[PDB]
Amino acid sequence: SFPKYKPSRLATLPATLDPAEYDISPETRKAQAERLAIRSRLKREYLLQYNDPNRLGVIEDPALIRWTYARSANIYPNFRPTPKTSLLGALFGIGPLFFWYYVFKTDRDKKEKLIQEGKLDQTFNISY
Amino acid sequence: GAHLARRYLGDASKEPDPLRMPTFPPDYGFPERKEREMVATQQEMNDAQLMLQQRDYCAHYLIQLLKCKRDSFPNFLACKHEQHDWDYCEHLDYVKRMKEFERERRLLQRKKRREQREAEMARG
Amino acid sequence: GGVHIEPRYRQFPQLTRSQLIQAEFFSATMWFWILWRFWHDSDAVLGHFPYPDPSQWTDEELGILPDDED
Amino acid sequence: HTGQEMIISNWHWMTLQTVELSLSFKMDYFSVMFIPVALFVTWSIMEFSMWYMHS
Amino acid sequence: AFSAPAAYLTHQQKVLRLYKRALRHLESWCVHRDKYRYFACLMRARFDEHKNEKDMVKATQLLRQAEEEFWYGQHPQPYIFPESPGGTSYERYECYKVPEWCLDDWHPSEKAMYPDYFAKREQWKRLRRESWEREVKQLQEETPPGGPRTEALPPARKEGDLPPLWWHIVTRPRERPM
Amino acid sequence: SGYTPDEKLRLQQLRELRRRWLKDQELSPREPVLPPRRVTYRHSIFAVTHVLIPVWIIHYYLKYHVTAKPYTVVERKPRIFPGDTILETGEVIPLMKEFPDQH
Amino acid sequence: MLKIIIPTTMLLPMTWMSKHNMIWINATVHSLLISLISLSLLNQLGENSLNFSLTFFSDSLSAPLLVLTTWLLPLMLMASQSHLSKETTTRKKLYITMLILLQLFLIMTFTATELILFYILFEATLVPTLIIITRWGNQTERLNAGLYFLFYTLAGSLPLLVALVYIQNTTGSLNFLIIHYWSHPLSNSWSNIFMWLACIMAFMVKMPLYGLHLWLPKAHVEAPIAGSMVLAAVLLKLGGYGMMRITTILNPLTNYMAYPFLMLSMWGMIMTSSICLRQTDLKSLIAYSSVSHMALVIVAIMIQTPWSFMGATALMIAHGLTSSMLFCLANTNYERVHSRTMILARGLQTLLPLMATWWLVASLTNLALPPSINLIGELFIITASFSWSNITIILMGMNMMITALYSLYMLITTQRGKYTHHINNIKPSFTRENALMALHILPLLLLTLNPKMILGPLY
Amino acid sequence: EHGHSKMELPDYKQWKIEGTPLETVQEKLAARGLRDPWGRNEAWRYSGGFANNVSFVGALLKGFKWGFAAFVVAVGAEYYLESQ
Amino acid sequence: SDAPPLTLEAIKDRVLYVLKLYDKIDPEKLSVNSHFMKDLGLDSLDQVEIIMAMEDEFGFEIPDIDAEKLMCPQEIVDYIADKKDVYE
Ligand SMILES: CCCCCCCCCCCCCCCCC[C@@H](O)O[C@H](CO[C@H](O)CCCCCCCCCCCCCCC)COP(=O)(O)OCC[N+](C)(C)C
Ligand SMILES: CCCCCCCC/C=C\CCCCCCCC(=O)O[C@H](COC(=O)CCCCCCC/C=C/CCCCCCCC)COP(=O)(O)OCCN
Ligand SMILES: *OP(=O)(O)OCC(C)(C)[C@@H](O)C(=O)NCCC(=O)NCCSC(=O)CCCCCCCCCCC
Repeated sequence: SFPKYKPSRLATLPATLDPAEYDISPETRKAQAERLAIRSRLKREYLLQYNDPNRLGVIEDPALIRWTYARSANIYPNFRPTPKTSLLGALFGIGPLFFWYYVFKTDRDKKEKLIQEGKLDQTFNISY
Repeated sequence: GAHLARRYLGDASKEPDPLRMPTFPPDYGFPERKEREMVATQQEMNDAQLMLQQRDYCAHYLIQLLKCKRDSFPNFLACKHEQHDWDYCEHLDYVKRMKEFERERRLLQRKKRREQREAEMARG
Repeated sequence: GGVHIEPRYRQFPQLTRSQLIQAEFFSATMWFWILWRFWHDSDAVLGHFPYPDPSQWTDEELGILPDDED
Repeated sequence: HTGQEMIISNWHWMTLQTVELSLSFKMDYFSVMFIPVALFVTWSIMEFSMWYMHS
Repeated sequence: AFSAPAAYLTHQQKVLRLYKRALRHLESWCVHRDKYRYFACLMRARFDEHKNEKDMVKATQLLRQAEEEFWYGQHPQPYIFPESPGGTSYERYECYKVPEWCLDDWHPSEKAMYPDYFAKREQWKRLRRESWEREVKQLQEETPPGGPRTEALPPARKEGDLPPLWWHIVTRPRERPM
Repeated sequence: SGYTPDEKLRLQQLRELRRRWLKDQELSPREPVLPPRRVTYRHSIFAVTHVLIPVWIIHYYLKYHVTAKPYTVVERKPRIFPGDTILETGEVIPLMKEFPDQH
Repeated sequence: MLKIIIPTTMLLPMTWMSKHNMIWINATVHSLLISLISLSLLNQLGENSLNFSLTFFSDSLSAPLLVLTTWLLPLMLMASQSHLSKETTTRKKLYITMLILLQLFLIMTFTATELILFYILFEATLVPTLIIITRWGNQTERLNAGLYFLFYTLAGSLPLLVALVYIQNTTGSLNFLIIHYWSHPLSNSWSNIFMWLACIMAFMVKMPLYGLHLWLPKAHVEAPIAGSMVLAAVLLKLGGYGMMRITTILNPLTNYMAYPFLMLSMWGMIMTSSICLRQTDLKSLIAYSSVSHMALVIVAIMIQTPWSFMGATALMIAHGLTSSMLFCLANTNYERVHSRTMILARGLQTLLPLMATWWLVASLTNLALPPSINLIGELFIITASFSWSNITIILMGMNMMITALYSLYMLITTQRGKYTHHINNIKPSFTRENALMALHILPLLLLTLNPKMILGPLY
Repeated sequence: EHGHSKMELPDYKQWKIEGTPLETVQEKLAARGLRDPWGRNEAWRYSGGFANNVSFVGALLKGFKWGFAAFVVAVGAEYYLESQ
Repeated sequence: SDAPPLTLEAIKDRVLYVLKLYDKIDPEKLSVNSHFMKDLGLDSLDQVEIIMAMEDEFGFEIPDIDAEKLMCPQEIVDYIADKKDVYE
């Protein structure tokens, strides 16, 4: 026995410590085989397009286009106003503004009161 | 260290506070109280423009050493006697500071002993 | 701009006498310098001015009275 | 030899009202002592790199 | 790198991979050669004491406790060969690798230098042009229906044929181009 | 374990092609066909063109343009010790107070 | 001022009567000559202004903007020469006509001495830009983009017109000289608050202010290269110039009406900068960086101090040049790759080294490396903000760090690493592209030698 | 000018485990019924010019003898010149 | 750098040199084409150790998927040559 490793979000579990790789079933082997099959099909398509002498252009990747489209333009049509989104939007978009307003307003009120009472010592403060 | 152990592990009031030292009148021990003598005047000490921290009671030896250093330039080990003289004067200054520390400590000892004897006489 | 030295394959590499003598000379120079400086300036290590004993000073020079006057 | 110290404000860059920005060099003890050391080390490093980065 | 991967690793491959990893990390712990030799012989003796075991279940129970023990004592700073994926010179020369097709964009005053090289290059280009038309059909008929099952490629089987999809493997830039 | 026969054969064919390609990367003795067309000594010229000319330009610029304006080159005041004499005036700074010297 | 206006007008018949194969040459040569002529406006006084006539006047705030406007036209022509090769002669002449009309409208807008005249030309600049975006744009989103660019603008500027005529019925004049000399304080009142909002919002929406900036990424990513150049370099600065001009009649209301916008800017510059950290489009990243810089300019104008105004002027000029250069670099990649996605074309330093040097210099300038005039403007604004409140440094400091990050990010993703294997159509850089980058970058480093030219009228 | 001199390998029969710490490793292994099959592959690390070692203190005192002799000569000359 | 341009003969000589110092195999029996399991009667662990000795000898690492199918000295030499771009 040895002290156990505890995985986290930013330090994931090693593959050699996965119990899932020791629970081997025929269905698991079939899933692995068909995953390799689809990877092989994609690799064959890419390599046929890549080794072609005739082609003189960037090869188009549908996966990259889908990624960029999902990140940019598919956002709003799938947006739904929910309590979670409404609350997070209100917080993240309004709270910082009022926090900084309070901080700066308090600071400037303090400075203005000090100036009016004359106890600030602004000697040599010529450029503003 | 031993004074740190004495003050921090033993009785704090038994030992001087370096920041607030001295706490007793200079004439408390003996009434002679000869004054310290300074050799370098304000003007020449300003003309030599030593530093505000080198402007101490050993400044004349520093001025002489600087004169040697400037005068015999290429031979940078020519004037070592005056370096020794300045170092000796600084040594004597440090010894005087140590004597001040010791005197304050012994006066504190004696004052606390007076307080204990007076308290014993009052309780008896 | 050096000379040709072939690899050796599991044997000690070929050495020039020049680098050996230069390295020995510079090590000897460092040790001679240390010995010379210690011989001439020993106070830089062991000190020159003795440290006085604070408890060995008599009460006369410290302005201490025999616990009865003031 | 002496303790020579200098300020050289040679080129006037601009003036924002009461603030004058000019190209000024401080040739004090720190500058005149650090420049030779940096140049010596740089000369050694360049000679070393002539051999180290030959390929 | 060169060999196509399979769908899964068998038990034997996993055991051998553990053996190699453990020996490498033991070498990283034992800097000196004689100490490493002694402890590596000890590790070999520890490794083959269950070499002859028959049942799969406990043989898989072993190599799990072995992985846990390895991960506990894995020397967080193991030795890496400088060109290996973690080494100090892994992708050092990646910036000096230029594709061959860039030579097609050289100025004629540049190609005027090195005429023999560019004549040989034209020979290579025409060879590629014929071989590609042969290779496409060869791969088309050699593939099972439904698509490839493994990303392994066949050799050439005729006389004047070339291995399908050979151009970008044969014309690699170099290991140290500049 | 080991290679399948097809893998072995493909490897031999690929490595023969690669060795041919690598051999074709060498240069002939005449390959860099260079077209020619035009239109202590070294240390001396280096010291003349890289030290003397810049120092001349900089000294001229400092002596006749920079110092033409006030406070452009400000010097730290030289140190004065007792017993020194001044070139400009010629008076002698008095000595110190003859401190008691011993050790 | 007509010595610049009349040749710009004569550009149109010269374009239309030109030969079919000589439009670009003639347009470029005569635009460069007009820029050389407009260089003479830089001789300004410490006194009032260069009041040429009752209609036009020039200032040390207007002169650098005019010089930038006249200099941008030849660069736009060079950038547009490439992708307009297969276009009919009449449509190429129409494109050049749109560019010339935009330059004419901008020239007049900067020098107009009347607020109403300024409003009319400030709106007239919209039509050529809208036509350029929606006609010669590439993707299908351009139409939507154009709509945004229009209505946002109009939604801000229709109230301003109302306010303007109202002011002229109260003071009796909209001439800027009279308005400055006869200024009166604004009392704290609801009517005065709404007049302030009407006078401010039209210029806020075109900076753009954070939260009102949604039109800018659409317009800049959907426009052709010349449209992006003119939008980022000149059209954004119209709001800054307008706010600098109009704040003279808004005091002392600005002392407390500026709080909502200042916050919206000081926080906003953070958000947009962070947005640049996660972006998959080059043009979108450059547009968001423009939003951050303009937020800093908004803060500078709202602070209303001499150092603030100097920094705002310098930053406006510097950002114009830098953003135009960055858009040109992105377009020179796009015309080879046709994707506009950052991670497609990679390791381009190996294939195009001099273009990589141009990329490095542009990234360094956007990063505000001293002594560039970008850093001069940024530092003057930061010092003024620190005097306004010592806490601001925090936000300002954060922005600085973030900016460097994303700038170098854009430099590392596209130029470093390994080249993409299947992209084999990356041809050597043309002399036209290299000359375009050189003509962008040399004026910046030249201007760092005489910063007083771009420090505005408060120098 | 590069190193093409046709370097020839030494004889593999030369490397022997005797007289090395690998011999002690082999003895310890045989105390448990094991053997080291790769022992002769490392023998060259203890065979030729690599057979002799230097201590840390010996490494620090690399040039102490010549420096000490020079120091003795110099101090003697200093004594014989000052005393004049 | 200053690294001599190793050749196929050098690679073969060094591979055979390392193999002859493996006391598990008889130096008379082995050749360039002598198989590991069948010709010399070795195990899989022995093959892993041989690959590790090759890696230590030549200063670079062979990935496990490639290393597991190198069953003759000749294929070891071929792998090293293909990796290091050896002409002759
Ligand atoms: C969306 C993306 C951003 C777009 C741009 C946003 C910027 C616009 C923000 C508008 C600036 C503030 C407007 C008014 C500021 C005046 C100060 C006043 O509101 O505060 C208190 C006023 O108290 C309350 O605010 C009274 C008004 C309450 C009703 C107003 C609605 C509050 C939130 C509405 C926000 C909606 C904005 C978007 C509209 C579509 C002061 O108390 P009081 O001393 O008595 O009044 C002083 C003014 N006097 C002298 C004229 C009398
Ligand atoms: C990007 C979208 C932005 C849309 C524009 C936002 C700015 C809106 C500014 C207010 C709109 C109307 C401005 C009025 C024009 C100025 C003229 C003026 O100030 O005169 C005032 C009149 O002021 C008004 O009447 C204004 C009333 C408001 C009516 C219109 C409401 C529009 C929406 C108001 C809330 C939104 C404002 C801020 C929006 C923030 C951005 C979304 C005094 O009238 P008198 O009666 O003659 O004098 C009083 C003494 N007898
Ligand atoms: O003939 P080959 O093809 O070479 O087959 C080799 C072998 C038969 C041994 C093997 O491939 C196999 O198939 N074995 C069958 C049973 C089996 O192997 N069961 C698992 C045994 S696990 C084991 O060996 C114990 C591991 C002990 C070492 C732990 C490592 C910890 C190191 C920590 C870092 C220094």
